[PDB]
Amino acid sequence: MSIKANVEEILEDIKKYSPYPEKVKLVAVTKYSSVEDIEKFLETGQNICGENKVQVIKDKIEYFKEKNKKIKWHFIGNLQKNKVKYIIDDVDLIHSVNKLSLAQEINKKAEQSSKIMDVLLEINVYGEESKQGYSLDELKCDIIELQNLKNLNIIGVMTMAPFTDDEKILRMVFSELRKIKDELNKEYFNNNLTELSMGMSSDYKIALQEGSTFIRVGTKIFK
Repeated sequence: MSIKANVEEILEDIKKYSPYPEKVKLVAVTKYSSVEDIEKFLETGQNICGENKVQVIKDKIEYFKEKNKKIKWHFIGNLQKNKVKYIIDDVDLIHSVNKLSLAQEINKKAEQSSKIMDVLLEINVYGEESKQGYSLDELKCDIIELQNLKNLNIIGVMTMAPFTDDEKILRMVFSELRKIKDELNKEYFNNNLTELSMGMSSDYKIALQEGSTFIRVGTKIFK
């Protein structure tokens, strides 16, 4: 296998399936990859790397600083409020803002570092009892408090569909998140929401067709 060839194939899929290929970013999911394999990914010409554990990304960030390698770090896992301090200075995008108290902690830490953190709002579109994302009603209730957090830059929304082969269910999930973004863009964000983070290795071609701008692909790149 060839990491370069795998990345190349995904970029071809982006051109083939996205309604707007120029907006789509590949997020390499590096949560199970050694720093040697990540370095191999960087050598493809891509450098967006997504991790889901705070301790793991913390140590990888320090490693690639010392190796003087340029990486756009995305945090795509569950973020505990008291762990925000460990990533606030080095992560470029937090995908998983699922509640107001977390957004408020991110805002407070960003302000202390004199920066604005880009975030996505995580929305539980399919209604799974392993709930972490927003319901739509909860988000609507939070919206103005959220928009007043001046050291957050809310640029989009995120979901994770359950694993399934049913293409109809996947399209329903992905299209529902797109509809939510479009609605939020009319009613509250004045079109400032530009991103849709959805889709992983087994379903990203569907997610691309439904308008995904961040596909979080692990196995298809590295395995």
